[PDB]
Amino acid sequence: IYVLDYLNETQQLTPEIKSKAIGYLNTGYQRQLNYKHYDGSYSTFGERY
Amino acid sequence: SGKPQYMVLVPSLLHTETTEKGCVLLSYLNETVTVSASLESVRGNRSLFTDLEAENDVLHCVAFAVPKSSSNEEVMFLTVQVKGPTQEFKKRTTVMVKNEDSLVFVQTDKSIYKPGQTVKFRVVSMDENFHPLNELIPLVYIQDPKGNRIAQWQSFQLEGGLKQFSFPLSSEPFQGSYKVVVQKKSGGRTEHPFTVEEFVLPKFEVQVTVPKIITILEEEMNVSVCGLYTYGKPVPGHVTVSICRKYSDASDCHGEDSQAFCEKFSGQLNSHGCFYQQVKTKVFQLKRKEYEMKLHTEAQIQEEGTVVELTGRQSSEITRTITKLSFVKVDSHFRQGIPFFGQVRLVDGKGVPIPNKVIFIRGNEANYYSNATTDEHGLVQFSINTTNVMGTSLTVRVNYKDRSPCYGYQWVSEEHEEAHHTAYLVFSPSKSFVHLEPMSHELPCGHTQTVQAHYILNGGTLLGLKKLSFYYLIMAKGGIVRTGTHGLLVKQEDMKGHFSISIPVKSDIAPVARLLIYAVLPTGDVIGDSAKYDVENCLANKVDLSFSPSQSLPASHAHLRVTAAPQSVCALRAVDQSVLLMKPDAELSASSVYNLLPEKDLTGFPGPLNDQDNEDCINRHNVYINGITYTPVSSTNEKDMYSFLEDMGLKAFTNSKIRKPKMCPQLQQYETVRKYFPETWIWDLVVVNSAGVAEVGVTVPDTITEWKAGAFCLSEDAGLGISSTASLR
Amino acid sequence: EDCINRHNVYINGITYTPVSSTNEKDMYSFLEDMGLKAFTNSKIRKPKM
Ligand SMILES: *[C@@H]1O[C@H](CO)[C@@H](O)[C@H](O)[C@H]1NC(C)=O
Ligand SMILES: *[C@@H]1O[C@H](CO)[C@@H](O)[C@H](O)[C@H]1NC(C)=O
Ligand SMILES: *[C@@H]1O[C@H](CO)[C@@H](O)[C@H](O)[C@H]1NC(C)=O
Ligand SMILES: *[C@@H]1O[C@H](CO)[C@@H](O)[C@H](O)[C@H]1NC(C)=O
Repeated sequence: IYVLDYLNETQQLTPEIKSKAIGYLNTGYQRQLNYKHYDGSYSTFGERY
Repeated sequence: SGKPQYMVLVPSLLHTETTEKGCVLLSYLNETVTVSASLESVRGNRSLFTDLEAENDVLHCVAFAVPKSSSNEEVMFLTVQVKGPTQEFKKRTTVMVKNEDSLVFVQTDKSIYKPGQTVKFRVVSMDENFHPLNELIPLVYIQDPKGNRIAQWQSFQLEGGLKQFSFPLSSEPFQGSYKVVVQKKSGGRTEHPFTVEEFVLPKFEVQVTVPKIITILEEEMNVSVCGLYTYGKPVPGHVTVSICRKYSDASDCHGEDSQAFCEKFSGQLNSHGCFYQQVKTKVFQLKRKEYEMKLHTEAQIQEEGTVVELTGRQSSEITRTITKLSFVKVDSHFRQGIPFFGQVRLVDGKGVPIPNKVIFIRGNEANYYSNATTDEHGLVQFSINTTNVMGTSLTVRVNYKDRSPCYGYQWVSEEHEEAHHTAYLVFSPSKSFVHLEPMSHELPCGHTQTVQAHYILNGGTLLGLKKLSFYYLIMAKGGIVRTGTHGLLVKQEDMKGHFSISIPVKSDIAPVARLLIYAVLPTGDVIGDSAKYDVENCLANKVDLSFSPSQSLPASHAHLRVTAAPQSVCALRAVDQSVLLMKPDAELSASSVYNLLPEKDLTGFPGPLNDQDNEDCINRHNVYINGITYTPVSSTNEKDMYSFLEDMGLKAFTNSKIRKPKMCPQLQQYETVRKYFPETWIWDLVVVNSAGVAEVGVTVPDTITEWKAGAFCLSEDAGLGISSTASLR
Repeated sequence: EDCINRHNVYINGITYTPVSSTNEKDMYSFLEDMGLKAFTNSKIRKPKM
C-alpha cells in the first residue's frame, strides 16, 4: 500500500517497480472490495460473520 | 520512323519525409509531353500533383516525395496525366502509401545473466538511410515474463542517436527470458531479450566428435572424444565409443533387443590433448535398409571413479539420399539471346565429389546432350542450344526421370539426388531482348563492376535508326537508386551479342542489387528483365581497433586504440570472447544491422493493393477482332514482359504493352548453457577526436581467455561504423 | 497446311490473344454445305489442329 509514498520521495529508488505495484493495487483494492464486510468490517474473505 | 513512347515507371511503395526516386522515359520525338502524376481524388486535395517536364531521350530522374499520409497505409487511385496539348491518357492505380517510421535497434552485452549484478544495455536510432537519428520516444520498459514491466524509463531523448543505461536485478528472478520493449509515436515496436539463471558452474565436462553425414563409400573415419573437467585439462582414463543400428521407428512391442548392428571401439585417454579414435565405415555395413546408427560414447575415469555419462550426437543422421548433388548457379532466367550458363556441382559426406566424374547433361525438349565432368577448379559451365517453344526443363543424372516406379507400397524408396530444373520463357513477342547472366560470386566493395550483358535483335531492327537506346535501372527495395544511359549503333540486319554495362558499389542499397535493363524500341514494344546481384557487407565509417599487445595479467595499464571517421559517438564494450565462442553473435554484427532493416523488398502486388483498370477488366470484350479469337485480358506468364515490372515492385503507365489487373477474368492451369565468469570488463561511451581517441584500457587480471570488443561507432559525419571483429589474447 | 498455334509473331497491342475459336457455321463448311470440296488461296483458315 505505502509504495505510493515511495515513488518520488526517495530520489534513489527505482519507481518503475512501485508504479507497477500500484498496477497490482488496482486489483488489490477490488480484492478489498471483495474482502470487505457489509456492516463495515474486514477479514480474510468477507461477510457471513 | 516510330511512334510516341512514354513509360513513367513508378514504385507504388512510398516513404514519408525521405527521398524516393521517380523517373520517366520518353523518346521518338513528337509535340509536347508534360506528364503529371496526381493521386486522383474528388477534389484536388490529396493529389500529389507531380508535373514532370518530359523531353525525349533523357533520364533526369526526379525524387518527388510525399507528406504524412492520413492513416498508416492507404490506397489512392493514382494516374499520370499525359499532359499533351491535344492528347491525354489516364490509367489509374492504387498507391501503396506507408507512413514509414525511422528504424531503431537495441544492443546488449549478453542475454544470459547471473542473478544479483547490474544489467546494462544500449539502444540506438537511425532513419531510412544509415545515419544516426536523434528522436524522442513515448516509452521503453524491460519486461518480466509474468506480464509486468521490470524496468521502465520515461520519454527520454537520445544524445547522439542512441542512449546507454545501467539497470539492477534481483537475485531471485524467474530464471528465463526477460524482454525489453519500445514503442514509437506511431507504434513501432522493437524487441531484445535477456535470460537469467543462477546456473551452477560445473567442474566437469565431456565432448564427443563424430561426422554428421557420411555416405556409403568411405575408407575410414575419425571420432574425437574426450572428458575434460574444465575443457582445458586433458585427463587420463579410458573411453569407448559405441555405435549401433537399433531401428528406424522401433516400437519395442516386439521387445526384441532393438540393436541391429553394433561396432565397439575402446581406448585409453591421452594425457596431452584430447583423445582421438579411428573407426572404419565398412565394418558398419551401413546398408540402405539397415537402420538408425545412433552415435554415443562412454567415458570412465581412472584414479577417481566418478563415472558420468553423456549422450552426444546420440541421434544420428539418416542419409536417405546418397551421393547428393545439387545446383550452383542454375540461371535465374533462360533466354535464347545468349547460351545461358546454369551450374551444378556435387556434395557428398565430407563434401568432395569424385575427381573428374563424368556427368550426363541432358537438357531435354531441346535435345542438346553434351556430357561433361567436374573439374578440380571448375564446375560444369554448360549450355544447350534451344530451338523450341517456351516449355523447357533440364536435369542431370538423367539416366531416367523416376527410378523405376513399379511400386514402393510406401515400404521404402530408393531416392538419390538428381538436380532437375524447369524453366520458362521471356514472353517477348518481339523475340528480341538482352540476357544478363547472374553475378552470383564474390563481390568486394569500394569499386565498380562491369556487368556482362549479351543481346540479340531478331529479324534485325525492322526500321530502327542509327541509334537505339538501352537504359539500365536499379530498383532498390521499393525505390530506384542510380541512373544509367547507354546506346550502340545498331547494325540493321545482323546479330551482335556484346553489350557494355557498369555500376559502382559503395553502400546504400537493398541486400540484393535489383538491376534492370530494357530495349526501348520505336514500335511500341520494350523488352528487358530483372538482374539480381549480391550486396556484400561494406559500411560507411570503416573503423579498426588496436590494443596494447597481449602480455601478463597485472599490467592494469593498457590501451584500447580505435581509429574511425574524425567524429563519432561510439560504444566501447571491451569484453570476453569466451561469451562469444560459446554462442556466435547472430544478433549483433554489421550484416546483422543490415538485415534487421524490415521491408526487405515489397515486390509485386501487396495485400493492401486494390484493383485497378478502366476497360481491360470488363469481362467478355467479345466482338470485332481481326484474329482467330480474343483470349484473356491478362499478361499472364512466369516471365511475361510486365512480370518484370512486377518482380521489380514498380508499375507503369505505358502506350506499349504492359499492364494487367488482378481481380478481373483469368484462366487457370494453362536446457542448460555451459558457463564461465560472466564478469563484464569494459563499459563506457566516448567521442572520437580526429587523430583517433586512444582510451587507456584496464586489464581485468585473473581471467585468461579470448577477449573481444563489441564496439559500435555511430556518427552523422561518416554514418555508422563498426570494428566487427579484432582479436585480443 | 495451317494450324491454330502458328504465326509466332507480335501479339494484340492491348492484351494478349492466345489461340481459340468459335462454334458458328464457317466458310470451309459452306463448300461442304454445298456438298463438295475445292482448292483455294482465299482464306479458310480456322481450327484444323
Ligand atoms: C518528491 O519528494 C521530495 C522529497 O524527496 C519532496 O520534497 C517533493 O515534494 C516530492 N514531490 C515533488 C514535488 O517532487
Ligand atoms: C583418422 O583416421 C585415419 C585412418 O586411421 C588416419 O589416417 C588419420 O590419421 C586419423 N586422424 C586422426 C586425427 O585420428
Ligand atoms: C562426351 O562428349 C564428348 C565431346 O563431344 C565426346 O567426345 C564423348 O564421346 C562424350 N562421352 C561419352 C559419354 O561418350
Ligand atoms: C543457339 O545458339 C546460337 C549461337 O550459337 C544462337 O544464334 C541461336 O539463337 C540459339 N538457338 C537457336 C538455334 O535458335
